[PDB]
Amino acid sequence: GPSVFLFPPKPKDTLMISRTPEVTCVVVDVSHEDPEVKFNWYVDGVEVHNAKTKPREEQYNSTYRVVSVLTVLHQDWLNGKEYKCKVSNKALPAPIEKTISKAKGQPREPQVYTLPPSREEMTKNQVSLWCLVKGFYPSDIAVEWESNGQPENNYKTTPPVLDSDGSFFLYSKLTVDKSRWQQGNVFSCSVMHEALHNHYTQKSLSLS
Amino acid sequence: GPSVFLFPPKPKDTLEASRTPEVTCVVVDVSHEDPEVKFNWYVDGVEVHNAKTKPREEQYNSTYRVVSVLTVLHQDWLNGKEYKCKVSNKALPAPIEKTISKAKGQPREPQVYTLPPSREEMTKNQVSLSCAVKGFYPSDIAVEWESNGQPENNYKTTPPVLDSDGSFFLVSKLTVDKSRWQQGNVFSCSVMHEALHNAYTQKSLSL
Amino acid sequence: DCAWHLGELVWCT
Ligand SMILES: *[C@@H]1O[C@H](CO[C@@H]2O[C@@H](C)[C@@H](O)[C@@H](O)[C@@H]2O)[C@@H](O[C@@H]2O[C@H](CO)[C@@H](O[C@@H]3O[C@H](CO[C@H]4O[C@H](CO)[C@@H](O)[C@H](O)[C@@H]4O[C@@H]4O[C@H](CO)[C@@H](O[C@@H]5O[C@H](CO)[C@H](O)[C@H](O)[C@H]5O)[C@H](O)[C@H]4NC(C)=O)[C@@H](O)[C@H](O[C@H]4O[C@H](CO)[C@@H](O)[C@H](O)[C@@H]4O)[C@@H]3O)[C@H](O)[C@H]2NC(C)=O)[C@H](O)[C@H]1NC(C)=O
Ligand SMILES: *[C@@H]1O[C@H](CO[C@@H]2O[C@@H](C)[C@@H](O)[C@@H](O)[C@@H]2O)[C@@H](O[C@@H]2O[C@H](CO)[C@@H](O[C@@H]3O[C@H](CO[C@H]4O[C@H](CO)[C@@H](O)[C@H](O)[C@@H]4O[C@@H]4O[C@H](CO)[C@@H](O[C@@H]5O[C@H](CO)[C@H](O)[C@H](O)[C@H]5O)[C@H](O)[C@H]4NC(C)=O)[C@@H](O)[C@H](O[C@H]4O[C@H](CO)[C@@H](O)[C@H](O)[C@@H]4O)[C@@H]3O)[C@H](O)[C@H]2NC(C)=O)[C@H](O)[C@H]1NC(C)=O
Repeated sequence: GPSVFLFPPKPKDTLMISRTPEVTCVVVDVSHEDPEVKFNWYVDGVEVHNAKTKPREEQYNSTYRVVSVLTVLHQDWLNGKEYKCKVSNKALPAPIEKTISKAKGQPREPQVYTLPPSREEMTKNQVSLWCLVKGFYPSDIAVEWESNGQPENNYKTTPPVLDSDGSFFLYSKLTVDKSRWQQGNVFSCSVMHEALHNHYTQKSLSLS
Repeated sequence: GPSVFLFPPKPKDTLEASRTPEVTCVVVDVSHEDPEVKFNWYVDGVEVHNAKTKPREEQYNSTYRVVSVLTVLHQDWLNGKEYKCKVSNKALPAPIEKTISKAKGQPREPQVYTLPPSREEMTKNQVSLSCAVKGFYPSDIAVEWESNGQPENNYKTTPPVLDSDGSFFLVSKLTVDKSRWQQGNVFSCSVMHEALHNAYTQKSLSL
Repeated sequence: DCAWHLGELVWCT
């Protein structure tokens, strides 16, 4: 029988006024015989009508995927409104309902620190620039690196870790050719989170 | 019928000569009408007879959890031997087999760097000491802290993260009262991994 | 004031 999965907007989309956040309600296992699906959407319990159904997609396993998408206001999301998707179908003796919203709780401002490479790393072909981001809540966040106005893409970032004080932390690690460090290039850790001023902070790191 | 889950030993257990690593075959959804479970263990295809069954345990959702534990030698595990559990139960159309072994590929030696707190953290109540560990393979590792030969427990460690060169890295973060840092105390990050000399290294950090 | 990320507008108070 049909099953439903409801996904939140991307952190980046909710934090950048210049982007457009959306919630996505997915109905998998829709049968060939009863492909018709009804969507009702609710924002904190009030029905809204501006959703749009995405093109139907036939699946290798002889079922359809049906997707409804609802756009959302950044501040409705960040103020933690609850979005409810209700799915009805002939193969479903009862309508399925699903809800999401921002993780509940007081937002806390990340503290962002940059850490130079260890003196013991200085032997190696490349070195690690670290960015420690701690004391943040909720765990929705984006971390990116740049140098001289350009993205630096050779980085990996750890999953958020729940800390003993109820906030989260993570580390981001940017790997650069050691000569790029010795040359005094300034690298910057850019963090987006709701509890930062204008949702954004940048911390820089260069040879001392 | 039942479901089978087969679990590896703790990295620490395979890495300390003193500990007993074990591999654990957990059978859930065993019925009340048919509690009898036959276990067959194979090490690289060779049947072995020294596994030990745990006391059966009622789950209160109409099923038993039935568990067989096989002790393993440290070198057998680390040499990449494959461990097979075969489960037979009257509720199975045929025996469920599962396998586990250590992850494959040249082990690689962690590079362990302790990083002091940022200057900007210095007017806060506590500071973060970072033990950054990278270049390790496989991902099985253990990280701990101490100071003046006593354990320091107020830390958290990230999961290992697959890096672009196909090794892993993680960071462990120890939080200490700012005063403890300022006064020149030495803090130590201890890392156990198969590819280190003596499955062990310790790096220290102080102001 | 506003925050930009790689030329792109993040937010303004
Ligand atoms: C018949 O076939 C279909 C399709 O099978 C696919 O093709 C085959 C060939 C195989 O490769 C499959 O692996 C393929 O999926 C089967 O459909 C699958 O059913 C699953 C359950 O039955 C369902 O599992 C659940 O997945 C959740 C995560 O889903 C993510 O990620 C997976 C892979 O990582 C991806 O396949 C999904 O599409 C989905 O991806 C997300 O989509 C959302 C919405 O689009 C994205 O968010 C939006 O993105 C846009 C822009 O893109 C924008 O940013 C919006 O703002 C935003 O909303 C998001 O980015 C995507 N994420 C990623 C990573 O890509 C799990 O969370 C969930 O777990 C929960 O439920 C379980 C219980 O069932 C629990 O165990 C668990 O703990 C959780 O509670 C499920 O595991 C699959 O998603 C689904 N596949 C698809 C394509 O929908 C079908 O089952 C099969 N039927 C039969 C009868 O055989
Ligand atoms: C009836 O109830 C039972 C029991 O459940 C409990 O009781 C009821 C009342 C509820 O309250 C439950 O919430 C309780 O758990 C149900 O049994 C459950 O069935 C699930 C499958 O249906 C099964 O899920 C699978 O779990 C895997 C992980 O299991 C880990 O972690 C879980 C949760 O974190 C934990 O509960 C399990 O015990 C198990 O924990 C590990 O145990 C091993 C072995 O003992 C430990 O390793 C050993 O440690 C010792 C020292 O102790 C020594 O060092 C040894 O060397 C070493 O081997 C290990 O430390 C424990 N780890 C942790 C983290 O705690 C998942 O990985 C798995 O997913 C996989 O399979 C799926 C596809 O099949 C995939 O989607 C997925 O990607 C994976 O491939 C499953 O999700 C539960 O484990 C199981 N619960 C228990 C306790 O066994 C039963 O289902 C239910 N029946 C009905 C009909 O309702």
